[PDB]
Amino acid sequence: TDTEERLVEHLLDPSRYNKLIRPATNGSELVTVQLMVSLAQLISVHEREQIMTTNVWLTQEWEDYRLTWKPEEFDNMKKVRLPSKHIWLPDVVLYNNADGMYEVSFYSN
Amino acid sequence: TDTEERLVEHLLDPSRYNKLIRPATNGSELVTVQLMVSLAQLISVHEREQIMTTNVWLTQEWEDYRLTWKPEEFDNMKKVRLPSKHIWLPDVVLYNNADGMYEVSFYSN
Amino acid sequence: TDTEERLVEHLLDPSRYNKLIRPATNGSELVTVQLMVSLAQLISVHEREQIMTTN
Amino acid sequence: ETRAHAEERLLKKLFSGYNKWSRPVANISDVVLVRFGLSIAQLIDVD
Amino acid sequence: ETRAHAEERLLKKLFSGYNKWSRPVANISDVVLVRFGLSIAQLIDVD
Amino acid sequence: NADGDFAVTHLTKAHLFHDGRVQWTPPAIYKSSCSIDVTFFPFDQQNCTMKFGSWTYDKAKIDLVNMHSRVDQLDFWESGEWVIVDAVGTYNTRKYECCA
Ligand SMILES: *[C@@H]1O[C@H](CO)[C@@H](O)[C@H](O)[C@H]1NC(C)=O
Ligand SMILES: CC(=O)OCC[N+](C)(C)C
Repeated sequence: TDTEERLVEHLLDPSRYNKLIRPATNGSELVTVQLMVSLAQLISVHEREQIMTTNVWLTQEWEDYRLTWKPEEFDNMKKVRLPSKHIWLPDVVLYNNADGMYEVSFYSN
Repeated sequence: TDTEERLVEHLLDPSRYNKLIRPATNGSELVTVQLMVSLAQLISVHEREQIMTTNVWLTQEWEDYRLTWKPEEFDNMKKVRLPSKHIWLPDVVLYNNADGMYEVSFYSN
Repeated sequence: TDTEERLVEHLLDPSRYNKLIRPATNGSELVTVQLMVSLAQLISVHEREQIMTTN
Repeated sequence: ETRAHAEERLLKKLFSGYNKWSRPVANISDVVLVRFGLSIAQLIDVD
Repeated sequence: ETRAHAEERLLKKLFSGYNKWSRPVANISDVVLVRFGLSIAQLIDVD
Repeated sequence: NADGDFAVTHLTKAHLFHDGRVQWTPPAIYKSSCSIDVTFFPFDQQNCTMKFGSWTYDKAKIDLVNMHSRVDQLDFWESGEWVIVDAVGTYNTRKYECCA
């Protein structure tokens, strides 16, 4: 849709939006990240090397005041999908991983 | 914050900072790099092929005189995060490595 | 050489050479590609996993 | 006149105002029908 | 006067009209003599 | 997925037609989990499944259509260890607690 692509261009414009900066206002306020793990499958437990392999969906929820818009100006659009590689993310990682793979596997919208 | 965006854009401004130049003043002065390895875990010792695998943090500290600012001109900010790809780095790596992997893993901020 | 770099800049000029486009002429004509395999080394045949490795 | 030049013009026009991040429907209430199928090249391994 | 400003000027001047895809010889008939050598750091394996 | 990639990673070229049709056929190696029943091994029959779906678009935005029920085997390289008895895709819908 023309409205949708106008909105997406507006939101992700690198001129006005810098994805390397934490979306904090008022100076020293903090960003709250809600975390919830959903276990899809316990793939294996390797006793010899002491590794547990899991297929999980890691829910992450937070606020970004720079990614707001007025629905009335954009055809009453309430939500949109944005590529997670082009917005600010809190770098929440599996800290006690084995094999040094900290990040998620897919990087969905 | 907008002040942090302004500061980040001011520090990395290419007209006044390029990462290809060593930050040496006073002619032939040298950059002093402080190294400290912190051990996350000793993953394994493979005696057969004589290889030790470790997870470490390669702490590195140096002074770059080109990345200075006055806090009172930026809402009293004392420190900021810059992507390590965009600043001059000392290319400190492991020489006695096996498998030919020299550099650090992620290139964090 | 100055002439060589002039030529290479002219040939690969993205303003007038798009590498995404087949070098097709005469409308529906097709591009003919000649193929020839030269074998330098038969590195191994792995019967168990049924793979041949070649250079 | 050459097919390549016409294709170059077409590529210049198609991606002039194109956004790869936006669902490609004329109307928001429209749904993108994706025809999905599988074709198996080989069965590498059943572990 | 500082070394950094001179180095910045030099970098600007070296790559103003530099083409990395062209063999760097003043004359076409010239040959590029490459001095080649090896330094072994370790013999990892002999399989 | 189990010990592999979740999405396609090769990213071949798509075939775009003038009326707006887009055909995209990339290759993929998948490592999927399937429960294995060896009651009658080595005369056993295994039934391993593969579930595909859009991750972030619900039915109102993206819907799937079976191109054809049976998996295509016109270019299949015979294994010599296993023979495919039947390979069929089934369309399903359902709700997750994640999303409304
Ligand atoms: C294989 O499993 C699927 C899903 O559980 C089921 O629909 C199908 O009938 C099974 N086939 C056989 C031969 O058991
Ligand atoms: C919105 C979103 O990311 O959903 C992911 C989980 N799924 C595929 C079960 C809906």
